[PDB]
Amino acid sequence: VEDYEQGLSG
Amino acid sequence: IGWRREGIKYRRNELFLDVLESVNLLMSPQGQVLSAHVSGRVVMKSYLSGMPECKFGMNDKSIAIDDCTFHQCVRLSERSISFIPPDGEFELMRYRTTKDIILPFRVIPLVREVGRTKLEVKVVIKSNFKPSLLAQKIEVRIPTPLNTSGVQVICMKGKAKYKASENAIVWKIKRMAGMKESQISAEIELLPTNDKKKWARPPISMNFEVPFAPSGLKVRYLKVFEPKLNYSDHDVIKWVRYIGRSGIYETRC
Repeated sequence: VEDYEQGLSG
Repeated sequence: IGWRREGIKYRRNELFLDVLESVNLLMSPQGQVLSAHVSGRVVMKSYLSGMPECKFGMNDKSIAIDDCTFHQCVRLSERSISFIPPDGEFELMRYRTTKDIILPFRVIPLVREVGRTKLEVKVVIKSNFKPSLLAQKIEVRIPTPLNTSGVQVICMKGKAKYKASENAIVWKIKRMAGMKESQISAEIELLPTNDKKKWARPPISMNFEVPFAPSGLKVRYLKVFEPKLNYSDHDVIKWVRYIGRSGIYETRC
């Protein structure tokens, strides 16, 4: 629940 | 710009965005939502070279924000958001939401009286979100009456204890995936009691964390432009995480 995801989507 | 100095340089131009929402619910015994809101903030951690001009975009069309203050550095008006951020960690915006909230869990309580001596309780929880996402740190808290001699519980997932000092059964589950069901049963053994006063039944409440904004908010882009220096948007390494946690999240029965 607190992992960074790379890049932004939509 | 008194919030950001001028000689700032980093080999690795990188930013981190946190969307931190707390989701609040009061639900009737027969499933009507009595009250629901989300409070949120976006925190930004930026290690960006120069004095960059970022544009923050999200799906505010596709969700409905009922108000929100911004950080000093925000340039006020899709009327999207503009700023030169402070270096390091700061709060970009703070917001509230009431419409169209994803209620990540549904609590379904069932209660049966057995003469004067026992309560039979069953409590079912349903996760309402993509199967690929796990909720974690789940507690369901079930209040028991003051005249409780003792409690037996069964549950397949998690651990549950009767906590007599707090008059609650507490059930904890480390993780749980979207679109599932779990249940707990309890036999609550009653002492005799002043017949007159009825049990003033506090709600069942929950704690959880989920990896999405329950408001439905998503970050679409954060664009970096610093036009003196010889990095551009696509050199910046960009990260988001969402942390949606329960606030007051109660289901009556």
